[PDB]
Amino acid sequence: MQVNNLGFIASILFVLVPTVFLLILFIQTGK
Amino acid sequence: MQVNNLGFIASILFVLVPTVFLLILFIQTGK
Amino acid sequence: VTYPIFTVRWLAVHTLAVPSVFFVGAIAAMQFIQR
Amino acid sequence: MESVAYILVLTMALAVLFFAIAFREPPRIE
Amino acid sequence: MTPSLANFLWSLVLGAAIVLIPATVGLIFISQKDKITR
Amino acid sequence: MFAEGRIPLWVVGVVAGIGAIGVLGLFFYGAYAGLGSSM
Amino acid sequence: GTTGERPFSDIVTSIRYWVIHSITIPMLFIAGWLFVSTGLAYDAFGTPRPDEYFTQTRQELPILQERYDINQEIQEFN
Amino acid sequence: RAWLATSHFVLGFFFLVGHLWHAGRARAAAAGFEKGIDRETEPTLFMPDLD
Amino acid sequence: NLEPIFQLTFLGLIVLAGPAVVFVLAFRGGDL
Amino acid sequence: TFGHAVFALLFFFGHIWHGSRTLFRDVFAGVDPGLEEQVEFGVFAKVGDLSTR
Amino acid sequence: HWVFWDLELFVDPRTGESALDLPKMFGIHLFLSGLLCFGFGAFHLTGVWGPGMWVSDPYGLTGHVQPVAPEWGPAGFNPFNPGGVVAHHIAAGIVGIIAGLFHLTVRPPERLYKALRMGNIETVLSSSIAAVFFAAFVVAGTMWYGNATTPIELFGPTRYQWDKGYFQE
Amino acid sequence: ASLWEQFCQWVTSTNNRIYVGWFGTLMIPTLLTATTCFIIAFIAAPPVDIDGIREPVAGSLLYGNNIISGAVVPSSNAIGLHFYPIWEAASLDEWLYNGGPYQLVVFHFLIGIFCYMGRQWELSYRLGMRPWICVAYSAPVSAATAVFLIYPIGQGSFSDGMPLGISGTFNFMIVFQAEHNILMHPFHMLGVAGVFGGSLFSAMHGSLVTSSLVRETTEVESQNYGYKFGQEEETYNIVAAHGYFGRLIFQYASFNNSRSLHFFLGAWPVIGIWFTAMGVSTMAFNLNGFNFNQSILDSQGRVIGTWADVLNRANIGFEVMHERNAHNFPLDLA
Amino acid sequence: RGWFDVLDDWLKRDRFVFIGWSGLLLFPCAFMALGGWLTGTTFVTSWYTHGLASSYLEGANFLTVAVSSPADAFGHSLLFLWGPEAQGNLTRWFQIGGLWPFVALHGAFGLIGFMLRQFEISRLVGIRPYNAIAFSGPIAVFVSVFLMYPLGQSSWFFAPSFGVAGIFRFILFLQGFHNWTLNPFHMMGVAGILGGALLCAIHGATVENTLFEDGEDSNTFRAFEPTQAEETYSMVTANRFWSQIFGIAFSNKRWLHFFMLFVPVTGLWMSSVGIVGLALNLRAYDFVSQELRAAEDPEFETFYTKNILLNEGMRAWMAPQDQPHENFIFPEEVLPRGNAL
Amino acid sequence: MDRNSNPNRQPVELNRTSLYLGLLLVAVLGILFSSYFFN
Amino acid sequence: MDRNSNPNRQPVELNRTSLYLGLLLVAVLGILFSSYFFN
Amino acid sequence: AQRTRLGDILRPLNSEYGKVVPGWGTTPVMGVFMALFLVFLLIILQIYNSSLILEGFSVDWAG
Ligand code: CLA
Ligand code: CLA
Ligand SMILES: CCCCCCCCCCCCCCCC(=O)OC[C@H](CO[C@@H]1O[C@H](CS(=O)(=O)O)[C@@H](O)[C@H](O)[C@H]1O)OC(=O)CCCCCCCCCCCCCCC
Ligand SMILES: CCCCCCCCCCCCCCCC(=O)OC[C@H](COP(=O)(O)OC[C@@H](O)CO)OC(=O)CCCCCCCCCCCCCCC
Ligand SMILES: CC1=C(/C=C/C(C)=C/C=C/C(C)=C/C=C/C=C(C)/C=C/C=C(C)/C=C/C2=C(C)CCCC2(C)C)C(C)(C)CCC1
Ligand SMILES: CC1=C(/C=C/C(C)=C\C=C/C(C)=C/C=C/C=C(C)/C=C/C=C(C)\C=C\C2=C(C)CCCC2(C)C)C(C)(C)CCC1
Ligand SMILES: CCCCCCCCCCCCO[C@@H]1O[C@H](CO)[C@@H](O[C@H]2O[C@H](CO)[C@@H](O)[C@H](O)[C@H]2O)[C@H](O)[C@H]1O
Ligand SMILES: [Cl-]
Ligand SMILES: [Cl-]
Ligand SMILES: [Fe+2]
Repeated sequence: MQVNNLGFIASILFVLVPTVFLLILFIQTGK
Repeated sequence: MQVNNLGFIASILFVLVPTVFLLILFIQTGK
Repeated sequence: VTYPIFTVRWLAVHTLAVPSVFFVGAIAAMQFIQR
Repeated sequence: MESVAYILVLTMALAVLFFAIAFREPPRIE
Repeated sequence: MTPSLANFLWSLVLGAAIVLIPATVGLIFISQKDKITR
Repeated sequence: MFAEGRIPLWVVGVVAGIGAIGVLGLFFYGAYAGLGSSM
Repeated sequence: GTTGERPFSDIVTSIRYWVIHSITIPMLFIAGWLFVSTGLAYDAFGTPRPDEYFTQTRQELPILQERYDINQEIQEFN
Repeated sequence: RAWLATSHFVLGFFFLVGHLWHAGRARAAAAGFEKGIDRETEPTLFMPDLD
Repeated sequence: NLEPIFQLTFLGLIVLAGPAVVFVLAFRGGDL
Repeated sequence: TFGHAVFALLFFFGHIWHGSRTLFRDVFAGVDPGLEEQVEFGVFAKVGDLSTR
Repeated sequence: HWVFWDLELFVDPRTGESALDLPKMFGIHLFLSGLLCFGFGAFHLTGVWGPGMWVSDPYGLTGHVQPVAPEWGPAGFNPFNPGGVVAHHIAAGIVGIIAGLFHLTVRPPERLYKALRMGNIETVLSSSIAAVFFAAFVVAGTMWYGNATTPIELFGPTRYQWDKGYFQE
Repeated sequence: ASLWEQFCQWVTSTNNRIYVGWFGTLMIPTLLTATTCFIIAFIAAPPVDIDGIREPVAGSLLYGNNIISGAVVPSSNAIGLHFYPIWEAASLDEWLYNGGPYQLVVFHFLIGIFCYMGRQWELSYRLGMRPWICVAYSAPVSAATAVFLIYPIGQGSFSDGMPLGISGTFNFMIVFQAEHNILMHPFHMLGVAGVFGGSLFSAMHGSLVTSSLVRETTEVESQNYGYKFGQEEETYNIVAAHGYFGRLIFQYASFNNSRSLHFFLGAWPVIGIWFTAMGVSTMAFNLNGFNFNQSILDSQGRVIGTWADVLNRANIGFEVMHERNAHNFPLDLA
Repeated sequence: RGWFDVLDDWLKRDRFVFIGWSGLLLFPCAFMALGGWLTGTTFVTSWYTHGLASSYLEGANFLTVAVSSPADAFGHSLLFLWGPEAQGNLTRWFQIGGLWPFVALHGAFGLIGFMLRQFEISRLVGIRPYNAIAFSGPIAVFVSVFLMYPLGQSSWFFAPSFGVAGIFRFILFLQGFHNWTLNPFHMMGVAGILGGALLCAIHGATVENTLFEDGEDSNTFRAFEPTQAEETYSMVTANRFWSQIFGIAFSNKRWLHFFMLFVPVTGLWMSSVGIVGLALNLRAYDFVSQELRAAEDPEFETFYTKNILLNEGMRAWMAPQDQPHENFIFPEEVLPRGNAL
Repeated sequence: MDRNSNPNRQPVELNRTSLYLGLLLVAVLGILFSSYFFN
Repeated sequence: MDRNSNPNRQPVELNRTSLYLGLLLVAVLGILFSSYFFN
Repeated sequence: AQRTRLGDILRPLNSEYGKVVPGWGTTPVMGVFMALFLVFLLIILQIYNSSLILEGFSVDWAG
């Protein structure tokens, strides 16, 4: 399939950026 | 230029994954 | 005992009920219009 | 190759479910 | 002065006269008749 | 009736409900007669 | 818990309410009736009667197309 | 056929609902908690925590 | 005709019959 | 047009949220642990006003 | 400003904690905005000292940047007249300068100060957000319907030009 | 004591992290079977000849679908209502081509959800609760059964069951409207009231409780930490919420009894969903929504249109295009 | 006592219907909107704007009456009674669809007034204003659908008509022309609404089935007292039940009720964002990759492409009647249709 | 000028439940929007 | 079986200098390898 | 409370915190200007809307 060439990078970042935001906040909690 | 189609995603992840590893560890330090 | 007759509530009641009954009479009359 | 991206996001959601169930914060009465 | 201009100014005047300041007059009058006792 | 000077509230309720049922029946009847009846 | 006004059950179980309303309510009902049955509603709201949707010269839908002169347009539609 | 089938499917479902209602209530009443949890002997309070 | 008229007369008598029973029991003091 | 219509719509909620936080700052962490009779119907001639009845 | 956050300018000298005089700041910033608005209208847009603005023919064929004179009549309220934009900025800048001067000098009524929580910066945030979404609706509408500030040579034609066959006609 | 008694004590144990129960002994296998097959088929199933005209429809991600377009495709119209287990196919490839995965998944899913409802009752009994959460759950179960079982039965084919996919759901809905005018069906109107009102009442109840929270925290920490799990004290002021709401509308329209309020919250969406499930189940027998096409005639006898006629135009447009190669004869009866 | 404070006292009196300062905006505007809608659906036709009968006077019923949108020829004219179109002629104003902007505008200001009323009453009784914040959701929906969508389109004509079948028409129109079901923002709205209904049902049932035994009657409703300090149901038992049934459960009552607010409100807001998109025809109409593959590969069929075909059929068959001002003439032979049907 | 510790600084917290909720939200948003990102 | 707290668990630390060093290393590795990743 | 030269210069601008005029002050004047602004907004909206047609121009790209 001829999909949008930015699809994979957009999807990966759309997930990864908030994932790492949450991960940081969770892990540092209690500091 | 006709570059490797995985170049951008590989570069972004190569930087971003260790960046977020370091960021997590630094931010939670002192917990 | 011996409450006021007319009130803001009386007006809110009638503002709705009175045109409602008029409209219902109109729609009832509509029921017998022939084409 | 977009199939890989769909499978990845679906797997992430399911893994989150498993951890949220198995490794939840216990409700504690105190 | 066009017909639409005249009607716009009439709309201002009739909105005030019909809604804004019979309502203000009535509100003031009733608030000053039925007054809360402290 | 059972008490003088007032109507029982249930008598009023029955009468008003009968009137409401009647207006609804008239509207449903009108769905089959006159305008809007497909005939 | 009463804000001051007479309870509704009290009012609508009273004789006087019914002496007033056994007249007022039917009067409004039949006024609305007459409003319809005299044809006044058609003229007041401009709603077509069953014989005026089309005329002997306009057999199609009278769709307005004019941006400002709708009175003339409507009168020519009849 | 349409009238009969539709009406009887609807009645069958609502009687399944009624069965669920009454079976659950009959069980709870036989075991004596159809009126709510007794505060003194709330069963969950004597139960070990899940995790 | 008269079929709706006769129908409505039967319907109204029936409609009254039940509430009439209840009202008579309430007014004359029968058990309810 | 799309971006700005959507942003304006969301900024309406922002306005409502921050206006409410401004006007209700005193109860942001919750209502007073008293608050029994002031809200009771018919006791006061003016809703909230304790000096009225 | 992050590092050197604790400036004595920010602290109420009467008591000793940080305090902003929001009505006075409003007067200042409003006076400044009025100055800038007037200057933009009078010098930039007119070409008195500045380039002017993009103007074009009704069919988007000869658009170019030129000085624009203000239009002081009713035609200044025609959204497709650029002279209206120039006149707006001149007049609204003068109005803003005058309003800023008033707000630099007259303190709020005590009624208003309490009702609008004028000691609470969040009240400014609330009213600013309101003004901002008002402006955003306005700019989206003038972009969608077209006007002097949204010429078709720069942003393309509108949907209404196709609807009515404007260019076809 | 006995091995069987020990097993019984284990299955009915309230100490298991996930309650199993006797209904669970059916729920768990069937639900796992449906889930495993669903995941495998959604990812990798080959195309299915849903309409029975040798026009296979690609449902899986590997055959070019995205998440929105992917689906487990209903079994072939050639199968109709016939039981099509794996062992009735000459080959797995045949079973897949005719849409066997849909039947496997659907049958196991339906068994599982009925057992889920039974299990809800069972656990409430083991915990000494009242028994009627499962009654509320019978509303979604009824709707699911209508769309996956009852409608195909009335229509005579599992090919007409709702597809197991997003776009497939939309296709189901559009065709359903074209054939039954579900929008003009009062039971669907009641379902809409159920869901709109349920969301309204959810928002209202949540907002009134949140508004009347008792101050137990500071402006820095989340007000949620004001509630401690297992306290009897009420965390909000219901009398203040009643004061507010009875002044918002009027006094006698506001609940002050939390029990009646929560009964109403339960009952409204549940009843609405029951009604819309029954609507779908009866349109399964082609008792359709209201038809007011050409209800209004002028005096001469010409039809005057209403919004119902415009809706019918849309329905016809949907109808003439749906399953564009499947119909040989002028009336869409089957 | 200044006259302002005397007025404030009178407006804020404890009476059957609280008025407040917000009532000054709410009640006249709500009355105008409601009476306008009732008047239009009872007496007013859409013959000249839509070529449709839309009132009880013409034989329509509850399902088929509407205050229909105005004629497309007026663009986005506000259609004041005194405006250049009706020019003060009430009958003409009715005939051109002036009731639609009348109802829409008075309803928008009545909605504003109602949310102001929520704020005012919350302030007076001393609670947090989360009811107004929740009501912002319906406001977003009304603004986006009844104002923003038609303002993006050619005219008010394409706004939803205030009627049951008119709304259904709007719904089907959005499917056929915009493919609104495919829109991710509508999808989030659907999730919010269905989740809100779910939360409503499950919370009500959970509470009703974890009640404490606080009375002796089989009727458990009379074992509550609004002034009672203690919880009327067992949060602990509820949490254990749902943890063992579903795997997870609420343990914080405050979070539960906030979530019940958050879900449907967030859904309404997201769907409003989607409608703003549709106002500019910025649709999620197609998946280009599948379109291209189908255009090249005549064996590639998904449910997505089937839905596209349905939309094509709906547009071609409905447009001539739904847009009578356009004078669309589609000869029978150009209408798309499947075999034998 | 001197560098004084700012006394307005406060810890931030995200509990484990909030983590799971946010991670699920992000995952389901990704599921939803990836198809459109690919188009 | 019971769930006992594991007493072998220890905090992990990355000081600010280590953060800067690692971030620079990652950035310079990216600078180095991006051209080859693109080829 | 670190002092700076610019801070000292600006200090009289940030010194009148909380000072108000007792009572209603200029609120009537404000209200009249609000009414005028609302009228102005209605005028320009109705012009843009083509519900207020003046002599001398057309709301059109040709002006
Ligand atoms: C199995 C029951 C059943 C079935 C299949 C039928 C079928 C039929 N009836 Mg009939 N009838 C019934 C029971 C039934 N009836 C009963 C109990 C009465 C006494 C009132 C009647 C009296 C009656 C008369 C006078 C007439 C008929 C007529 C007809 C025919 C026309 C149907 C129609 O248009 O109605 C319209 C459909 C509706 C009005 C919708 C009804 C929907 C109900 C309210 C559903 C309730 C939902 C649910 C159960 C609510 C409870 C759930 C709760 C938990 C919330 C049709 C063949 C007509 C006929 O053609 O005569 C020859 C006719 O004139 N019937
Ligand atoms: C102004 C906007 C508006 C209004 C007033 C309505 C109103 C209605 N809709 Mg609609 N709808 C709308 C916009 C609107 N809709 C939009 C934008 C969409 C998406 C395009 C829809 C899609 C839709 C569908 C698919 C359906 C409806 C339906 C309905 C009816 C049931 C409503 C319901 O229970 O939900 C929940 C609300 C509550 C549970 C609270 C009760 C609300 C009532 C109506 C308030 C009335 C109070 C009282 C009578 C007022 C008098 C004052 C009193 C003092 C006497 C109702 C008349 C259903 C229908 O058509 O029924 C025939 C239906 O099937 N709507
Ligand atoms: C359909 C619904 C319509 C809703 C209508 C609502 C009813 C009216 C609400 C009015 C709300 C605004 C009033 C605020 C009170 C106030 O500011 O001070 C109250 C003042 C102070 O007086 C005196 O002043 C004294 C001293 S002091 O200055 O106030 O401190 C003080 O002691 C004393 O109390 C006082 O009497 O009293 C007045 O006499 C001033 C009236 C000014 C009101 C604003 C008018 C603007 C609206 C006109 C619009 C048309 C303009 C032209 C457009 C072309
Ligand atoms: C039969 C047993 C097996 C269960 C398998 C089914 C999985 C269901 C488990 C729930 C998942 C946890 C998600 C919330 C993460 C979590 O752990 O939440 C835990 C949370 C507990 O809340 P508390 O009251 O303890 O929290 C209060 C404070 O901590 C505030 O943070 O529960 C909720 O918030 C309920 C609302 C969300 C309900 C979410 C349901 C979503 C359904 C699944 C959607 C994804 C499907 C995508 C498929 C690709
Ligand atoms: C238009 C307009 C206006 C306004 C008006 C108004 C405001 C009015 C009104 C009105 C109204 C306000 C009306 C009403 C109504 C009503 C109705 C039409 C009703 C009904 C009903 C029914 C039918 C019900 C039924 C039922 C049911 C179903 C349930 C149970 C039983 C019962 C019976 C209850 C004016 C003049 C200003 C100006 C011009 C424009
Ligand atoms: C619910 C409700 C209500 C209402 C009610 C109503 C409105 C009604 C009713 C009712 C009615 C209105 C009734 C009735 C009845 C009747 C009956 C039950 C009868 C009978 C009988 C019979 C059995 C008959 C027989 C016969 C035959 C068989 C033939 C020959 C002759 C005769 C006729 C004898 C109230 C408000 C109160 C309360 C709340 C809600
Ligand atoms: C809260 C705000 C409420 C806003 C709404 C309030 C109601 C507004 C009603 C305003 C109606 C304006 O109505 C307008 O009145 C004017 C003045 O009489 C009429 O004008 C008529 O009489 C005037 C003078 O007698 C003549 O100059 C004119 O040629 C003739 O048409 C218009 O034909 C009518 O369109
Ligand atoms: Cl199809
Ligand atoms: Cl066939
Ligand atoms: Fe609750």
